Amino acid sequence: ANEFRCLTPEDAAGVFEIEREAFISVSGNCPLNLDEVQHFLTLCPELSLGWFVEGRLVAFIIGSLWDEERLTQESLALHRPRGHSAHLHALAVHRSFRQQGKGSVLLWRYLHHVGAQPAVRRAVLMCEDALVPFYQRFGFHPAGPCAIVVGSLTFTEMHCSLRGHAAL
Repeated sequence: ANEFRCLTPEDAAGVFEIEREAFISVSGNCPLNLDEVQHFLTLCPELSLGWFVEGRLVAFIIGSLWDEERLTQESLALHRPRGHSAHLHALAVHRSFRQQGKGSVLLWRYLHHVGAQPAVRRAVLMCEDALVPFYQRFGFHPAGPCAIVVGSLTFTEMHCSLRGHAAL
């Protein structure tokens, strides 16, 4: 099979009860799902999207809504219901399906999925300088400052308008 649907607490639980799965095309910044994201599948499963092959979860993205122009340390673990931005918290490519383009395919679909919601006017995320060029492939642009620090690392804040005048 091959399905793309939102995640459930069950799914999350299924991910935690096994070994370990890859981060999006980056070493060092290995996958951190350590509950900082699990609660999102309770507060807002609509902002998650998993890729299932014959039922098996091969990749997923977990997000939440942000209601401010810029990201803050607290935003990274918050969900503001009446918010207009899809804050990406984790992009994972499971069972090592690395280098198969699955990360981009999922992301392309995720932005389209969340962009379909009338209130979600844009996607927002934090990322290591190394991954900046990557996120730019999907419409993201470096917003600027945003002094968020996961660990000790200084991340670049990325924004992606989901609303655009289609002409070509």
